[PDB]
Amino acid sequence: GYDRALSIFSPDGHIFQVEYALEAVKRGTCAVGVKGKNCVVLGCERRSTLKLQDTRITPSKVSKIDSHVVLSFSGLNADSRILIEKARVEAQSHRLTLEDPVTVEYLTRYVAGVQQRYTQSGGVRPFGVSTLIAGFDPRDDEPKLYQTEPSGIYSSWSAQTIGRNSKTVREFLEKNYDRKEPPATVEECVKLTVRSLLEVVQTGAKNIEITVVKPDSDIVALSSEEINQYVTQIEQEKQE
Amino acid sequence: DRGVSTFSPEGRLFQVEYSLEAIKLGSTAIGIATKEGVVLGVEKRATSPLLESDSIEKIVEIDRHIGCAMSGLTADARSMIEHARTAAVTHNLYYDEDINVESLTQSVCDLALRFGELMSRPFGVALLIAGHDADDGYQLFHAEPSGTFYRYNAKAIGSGSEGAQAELLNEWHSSLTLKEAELLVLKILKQVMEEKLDENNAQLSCITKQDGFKIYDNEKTAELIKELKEKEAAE
Amino acid sequence: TQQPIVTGTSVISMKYDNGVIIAADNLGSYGSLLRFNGVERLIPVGDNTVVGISGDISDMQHIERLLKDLVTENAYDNPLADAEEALEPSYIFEYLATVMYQRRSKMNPLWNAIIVAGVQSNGDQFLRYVNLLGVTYSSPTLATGFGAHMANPLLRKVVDRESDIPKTTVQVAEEAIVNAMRVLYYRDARSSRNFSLAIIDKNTGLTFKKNLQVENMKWDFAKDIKGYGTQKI
Amino acid sequence: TTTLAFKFQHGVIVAVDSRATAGSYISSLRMNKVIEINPYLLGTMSGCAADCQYWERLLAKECRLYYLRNGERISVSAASKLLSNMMLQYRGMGLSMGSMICGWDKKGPGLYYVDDNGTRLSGQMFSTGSGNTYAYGVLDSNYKWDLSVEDALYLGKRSILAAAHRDAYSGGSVNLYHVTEDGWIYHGNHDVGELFWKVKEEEGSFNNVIG
Amino acid sequence: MDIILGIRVQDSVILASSKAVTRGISVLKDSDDKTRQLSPHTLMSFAGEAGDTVQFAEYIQANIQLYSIREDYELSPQAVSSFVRQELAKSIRSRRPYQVNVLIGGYDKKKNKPELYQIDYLGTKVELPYGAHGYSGFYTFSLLDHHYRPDMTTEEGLDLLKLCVQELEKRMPMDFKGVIVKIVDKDGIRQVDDF
Amino acid sequence: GSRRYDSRTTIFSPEGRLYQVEYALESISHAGTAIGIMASDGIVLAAERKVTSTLLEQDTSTEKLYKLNDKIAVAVAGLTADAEILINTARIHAQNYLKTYNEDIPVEILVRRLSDIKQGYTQHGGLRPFGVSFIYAGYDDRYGYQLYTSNPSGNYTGWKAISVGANTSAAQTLLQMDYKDDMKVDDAIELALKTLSKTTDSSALTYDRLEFATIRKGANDGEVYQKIFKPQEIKDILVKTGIT
Amino acid sequence: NNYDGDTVTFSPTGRLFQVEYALEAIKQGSVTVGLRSNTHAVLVALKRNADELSSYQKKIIKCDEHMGLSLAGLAPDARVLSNYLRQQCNYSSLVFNRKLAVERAGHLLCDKAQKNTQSYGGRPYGVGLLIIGYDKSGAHLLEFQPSGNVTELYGTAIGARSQGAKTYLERTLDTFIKIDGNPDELIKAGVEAISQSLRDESLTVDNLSIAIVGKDTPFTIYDGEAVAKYI
Amino acid sequence: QFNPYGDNGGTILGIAGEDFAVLAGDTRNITDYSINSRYEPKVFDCGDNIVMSANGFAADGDALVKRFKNSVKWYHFDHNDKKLSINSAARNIQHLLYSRRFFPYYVYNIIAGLDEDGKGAVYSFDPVGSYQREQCRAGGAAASLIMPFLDNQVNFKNQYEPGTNGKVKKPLKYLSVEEVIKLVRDSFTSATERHIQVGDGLEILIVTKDGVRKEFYELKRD
Ligand SMILES: *[C@@](C)(CO)[C@](*)(O)[C@H](Cc1ccccc1)NC(=O)[C@H](Cc1ccc(OC)cc1)NC(=O)[C@H](C)NC(=O)CN1CCOCC1
Ligand SMILES: [Mg+2]
Repeated sequence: GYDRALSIFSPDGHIFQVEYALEAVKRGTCAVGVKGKNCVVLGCERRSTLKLQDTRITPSKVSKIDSHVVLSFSGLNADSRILIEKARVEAQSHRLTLEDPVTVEYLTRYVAGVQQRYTQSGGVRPFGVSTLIAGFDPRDDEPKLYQTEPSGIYSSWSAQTIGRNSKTVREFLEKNYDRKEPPATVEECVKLTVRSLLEVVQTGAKNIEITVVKPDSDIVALSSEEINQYVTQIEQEKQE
Repeated sequence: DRGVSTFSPEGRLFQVEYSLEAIKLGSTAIGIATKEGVVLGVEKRATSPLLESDSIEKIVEIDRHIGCAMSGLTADARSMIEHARTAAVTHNLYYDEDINVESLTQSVCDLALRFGELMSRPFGVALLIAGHDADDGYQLFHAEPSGTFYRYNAKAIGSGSEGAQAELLNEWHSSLTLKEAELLVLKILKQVMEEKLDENNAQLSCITKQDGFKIYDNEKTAELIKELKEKEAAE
Repeated sequence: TQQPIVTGTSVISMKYDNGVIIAADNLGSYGSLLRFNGVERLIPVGDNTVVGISGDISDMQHIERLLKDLVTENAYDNPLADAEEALEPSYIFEYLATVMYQRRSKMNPLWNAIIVAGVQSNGDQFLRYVNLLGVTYSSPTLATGFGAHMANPLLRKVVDRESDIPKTTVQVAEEAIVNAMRVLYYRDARSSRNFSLAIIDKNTGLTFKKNLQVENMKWDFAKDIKGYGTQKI
Repeated sequence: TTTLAFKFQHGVIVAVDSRATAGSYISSLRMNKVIEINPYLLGTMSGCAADCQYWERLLAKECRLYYLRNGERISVSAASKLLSNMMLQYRGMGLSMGSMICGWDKKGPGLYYVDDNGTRLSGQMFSTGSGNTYAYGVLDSNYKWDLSVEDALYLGKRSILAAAHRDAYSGGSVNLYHVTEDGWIYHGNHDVGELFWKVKEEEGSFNNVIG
Repeated sequence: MDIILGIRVQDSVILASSKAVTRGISVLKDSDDKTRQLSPHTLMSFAGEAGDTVQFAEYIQANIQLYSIREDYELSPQAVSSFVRQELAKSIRSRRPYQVNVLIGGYDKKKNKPELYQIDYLGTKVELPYGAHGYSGFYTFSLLDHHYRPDMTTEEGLDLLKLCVQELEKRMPMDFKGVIVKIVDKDGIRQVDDF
Repeated sequence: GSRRYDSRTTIFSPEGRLYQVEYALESISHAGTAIGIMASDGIVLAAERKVTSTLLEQDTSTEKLYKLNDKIAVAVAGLTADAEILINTARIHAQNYLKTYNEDIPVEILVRRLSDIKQGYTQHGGLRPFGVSFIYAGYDDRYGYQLYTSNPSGNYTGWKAISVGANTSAAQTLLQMDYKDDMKVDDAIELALKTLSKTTDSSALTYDRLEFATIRKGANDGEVYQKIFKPQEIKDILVKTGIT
Repeated sequence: NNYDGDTVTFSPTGRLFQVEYALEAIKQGSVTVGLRSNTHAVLVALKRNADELSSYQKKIIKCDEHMGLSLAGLAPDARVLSNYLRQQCNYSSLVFNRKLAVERAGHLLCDKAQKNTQSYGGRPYGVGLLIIGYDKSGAHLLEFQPSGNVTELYGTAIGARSQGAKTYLERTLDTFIKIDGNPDELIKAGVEAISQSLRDESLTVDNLSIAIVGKDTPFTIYDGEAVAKYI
Repeated sequence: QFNPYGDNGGTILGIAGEDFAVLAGDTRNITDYSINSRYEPKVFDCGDNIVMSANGFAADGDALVKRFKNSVKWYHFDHNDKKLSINSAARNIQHLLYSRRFFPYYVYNIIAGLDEDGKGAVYSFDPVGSYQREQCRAGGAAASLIMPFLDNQVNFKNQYEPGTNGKVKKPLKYLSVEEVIKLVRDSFTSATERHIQVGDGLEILIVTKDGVRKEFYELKRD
């Protein structure tokens, strides 16, 4: 078998293949995660260089791993399918051997472990993907939002963004998101998520996708018109 | 290119030496061993204020009598910890007893040089393994990716290590109490950290014979920080 | 799992004051057929050990080759092969015992019963048994098959316990072994008159005697025996 | 063997005998048929002693690893399932094990029956071993959810006594346990010889026996 | 385990499964649910060798739930039954076959039709208006042959099912401790708590 | 040892791109243009054969359009040999699905499977990727008529109208201009041929330089028919639309 | 230069640079001394610490009741090789009821190290070993190099500044070989030998490590206050 | 058909004192009606103040002892010459036996020594690895003959105090090493009389804090 060590240390103590995988994430479309008091919202950029697209059948950016957990990403699209598939298999495997669904923290830890394994295994390259994993643990009303990256490190975030121009939207979130008082309702949480994407997106038309996840496996994706109403209200307040 | 298990003209493994450079970039971790227990403390170093700092888990339980702190590429440490925990519990299954701290450390270090063309590269993380057993008492070990481990009375690893190690050189003596050690770790962490030390960006832990391995609450650490500030202002 | 085809019967042995004696007949039976009359079942290893084998002859020939190969292998990179690092009876036995037990554990045994007789470096007598099951034991007298039932009782009259060994001379021990071989020829239906005998002494070394015969046999009383009860003529 | 275990208002009772046989020969008068897996988890043993000890002690390893990985105690449901999955690997190979996994977790008190076939059953009351039929008789007629800790301990103790008397392959002594939300509590070793005579006099039962 | 019945009526599928579990000469449980929900509109009941039944059922359940998540779509009862049959037909020539018989009751939301599939441990699949495994059919099929109509209501299906259980309780030597009944229709799966 | 000669086909550039995927895409850009257009009542597949000869046997030839099953077809752009390896795998997957579930495979599931195979060659194994881009035209009862594309990266996307191969930039602009949602198959046929006629590097677009196919519910009642156009039938539709 | 990228490449002068670089790792290692008489064999090792808070890295490893070694270079490689020796010593005992000859132990180490020098992908061992033992032919001392070369000697030393101790033993050859039936005097000669390799630092209680094996003496290691007698 | 198992007879006995422990066994080795050896040692000093005897099929018994002795050696290597406690040895042996759950070591095993508090300890094993700490245990051919005698004369079972008539038990007073050895010798002398596989000799290994001591006694040779 092909055993060649592709991810190796350089004289300055860097693993370039892992760092170049982060550059693939930088190229990917922007993804954002914001957790409110009783919900989590996942926002995703859709680049409008591709029109004549069939939005019914085109792979959506946010993927359900189980009925109570979702996963969005930034980076190589093909790579993300492999992580999602593995995550979905592990979710059913956990339910089967332990009789409880996975915690969001556990699912994150697994996906991050898969990414890490691909940084010190022979013959393979790292995943060019960073993920945002969100949801609610079984019989728990506390929101969960985690981030992973090609190196395999993971952590919990009150709010986070990844992908292209993520530096700008993180700047926005850092000054706009208050920890002492997070978005109390779904509306406030979605509004803050759309606002953050409008710093980067371009047009607020079909370029913004929003997915709201509430406790007890209550997950819904907003439509174009519903999002467009947020886009309208934000700019009308801005004209002042 | 060149082999992964290649020797340099000086007689060192290139990859092992390069992994040591990655560990120098890691966040600071300090360990101090006393006759009343071993203290382990780390710099959390959150990359952003929105990152929930309590999810940063750089101090970890291996067994009830063994704890572990890490510095460097912390993702690499997960499989090491998993092996450590398995080794510790498996020995308890085979021998109906706690495993020696040295034997546990040796088992972890046996993974280190299992790389080639087994895993494709050495680990990019160093570990401070602290614990207690009946034979050799309170112990602190430093486990490197070279497969070597040294026992230490006190040790610092990470970006502020040589500055911290010089400080530990002067401060450590064989009659330190647990409380004195706690304040000493906090003092040296505060010295080498970029940001101002508080209960949210730094974490303490200890291992004692009675209570075993315990990670300190943020409320408990906050009091020890306030106790430190007052005793430094006392002269 | 197999069945033994061509077989060798009893191997008998005993300790005496300065060494050990071992003997076995020269027959290779094929069931009730006395097929092969020139089979050597005592196999010397160096000048300090003799291995006596009973049971399946094809498996015996296999063991004979392992031992021959063992000597070759021991001499490799060994300047003291004919001195301090020569093969000892205890080494040769433990090797065979390891092989026998491994083979039974794979359910494919060497269908044999083996007695290793020899003298160690320090002059101590060595005598130990091992069989197809990997079962091992030591005694002042040892015998396989029929020998265990008929020979041991006769040999144990000479050396009944450990303290009787220094009191037993080589002449007495050989006499007892030779008598036992005669008794086995009288009573074992798969035995032969011709046999081999080996003496391993700590002073006089290895003496290997071939083409021995059972002699001084009593048959004359047969002429008087008539019928099975009431018959007079 | 006779073993039993049942849930009630104040947790779960666990009572076992201590006899071990090798045919008609009583090989052991006092064998521990309960395993302490963790302060909140117990396991009973019936069938092949070696199989029971090995696999349940291996379950404890796996339950312990669960705590280290997740920083939290394993559920009774998950522990029982891990054990059942082990039995399922050695499917048809000839293992003989019948055990009840008793404990307290976030759902409250938990009790699962698990055997060599891989069967895994949740329930209020179980009894395993050669003398289970005798134990069930006493349990079914006297069991309530509203039992006091004192009366519940006696029921399990009395139920084992019933089996030890009639079943030739049950006896020796009675080991009692009581599982609470603060963990399990050992309630001693009780010799059946002494216990029988005591119960006979105090209760008035076993009238047909002379003493 | 012992008795599992199934009946497909006008607008639903009804599955009835015994509650008893026996080890040796003792009945360990009299409230056992011999069924698994594979999807919101698909239910599978099972009977066979101890242990194998639940493992197989749970293994199927996991596979169908995995499919549902991957495609964000519910497989038709027909598609699920074919998947199950293949797994059993694969199993029968294995080193150690899974000795499990199943009934699959599902409501096809596309066709707006209830569907009942009977599959034995060999992988023998048949779509039926009513079905059973083991000896259950010997006692019950004569009643079903007589009383069954395809335009029956769910309530009429339950009454006919009661008659089948009563006949089983009269003429079977074994005490199966009654049955748990579940209904599968357009609105999903629900359990009849009084039977 | 052998390391010396390893090109390392599965690595990132400093910019975070996969070298071999990018170079494979460069190869595909020289391949004959293939176009797919989805209408309300069917799908059109049109593709240009590369500089042919008069002595090529066209009626028995197939380099662009392939049948995966009765409901799904593909247009190829890139190395034909590479494409046939993948096509045969896709045909097998469709039959495996049919055997397992007793239902025809949904279009996206087949597309995802092939795209996942392509992805594997970019992440592990040390082999070169497949130098192929597909346009998938198919029908199932969930989403109806569907167009997809996949490329050597293993990434796939859904489309109303799309082109692969040469001059896709020009071709996509022309399709984006004239395409409308209420369009029908006969109109889509005309759009596809007109787009090829303007983007082609050849002097003129003729029947012998084209492969053409439609997927229509224009089959007697609720069912779907695949039509791989014969040389004479391509010649007729060229006259009908007014190109020759 | 161009021929030191891997172990599978000879240089134009017939040299194996990767092996030579592995040999260099031994020279960086701390000094250790080996010597023997006709009755006993002794190892003396200068242990090295990381700093004042750290412990002193152990240098001596036991392989059997009658055999053991001291290391200089990569300590993990010594663990791998000593583990192999333990197994081979043990295979000899279990199968042949025979204590493994020291000379044969050297031959086994040689052959194990050699395979790493001729194959692609692997690397040579980065450690030197001094094996002492007492077998049926008396006391023995071996020197192991990771090139594969194993040498039987009366006395030797390896590590940094080992040339000083080696010269001393070369002078003392006729004296220490005759030290029969006196373990303490043989150790003294070893401690005096290793002292010729010291600079700046001297032999302290947690610095010094000594091992001995002999006629009626199992392989035993002395550390801590057990070696204060010899300081 | 090949039968990989055999029966070499023999009988063993382990008794735990207050600060000592004994492990005794006869020295007779047999097959069917033949005597193989009148003196074939069966109880072994395994190091770390532990003694062990594997009774039943001698080939499996020798193999197990050999492997445990080896396990002790590697326990020293791997854990800095730490002493293997009797409870740790017992658990280790369980795993040695269960390695062959499906092709067992056909032996009943007993080990003896001192626990970590200095008190006497005996552990008992079945062929597949079930074990338990005990005060008194006989194993092998004549186990059924000896155990009832020990229940009576060591644990004072069915013995009550005169005058009370069954109301007050005989108090469980501790036994000395000299008293235990008397019960051991009488156990084997009685077993020799009524069991054909028991005889020839008796070898006892006594374990104290001072070490492991041996005692040998002749038995009837018929
Ligand atoms: C009662 C006493 C039924 O006899 C219990 O089920 C009891 C349960 C138990 C649990 C843990 C610890 C001790 C006792 N079971 C036994 O005592 C058990 C009975 C039994 C034997 C064999 C079986 O099939 C494999 C099933 C049940 N007895 C034993 O396990 C005895 C102590 N040991 C053996 O039988 C060992 N075998 C192994 C092969 O060699 C022959 C002896
Ligand atoms: Mg007798």
